[PDB]
Amino acid sequence: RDDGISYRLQEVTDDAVCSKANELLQRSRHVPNKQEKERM
Amino acid sequence: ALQYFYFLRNEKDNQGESMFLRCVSELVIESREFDMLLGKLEKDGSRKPGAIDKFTRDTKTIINKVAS
Repeated sequence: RDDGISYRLQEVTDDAVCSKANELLQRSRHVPNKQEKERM
Repeated sequence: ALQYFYFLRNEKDNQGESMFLRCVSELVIESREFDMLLGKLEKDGSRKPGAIDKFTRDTKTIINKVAS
């Protein structure tokens, strides 16, 4: 909000990327302008 | 020169050395700069990702062989 950190967390990111892909694919359903749907 | 040599990623030397490796090595050394290419370290131990990081996700082995 404001490296070693994410490393430690994985010890004791991919989920955010999957969330982003879910968001983009979902948003593609509502896109009226087609080229934007292809972009998404 | 980086982005170019990156195309050689599949090119192996006569010793089985990925030409990419050497070429990039001579690259770093000759160029005499790593900070911009491979990054900088922040005081709290966060490694500020540098140029090479944009091309590969496996920065570990790369920097390692460079250090060798």
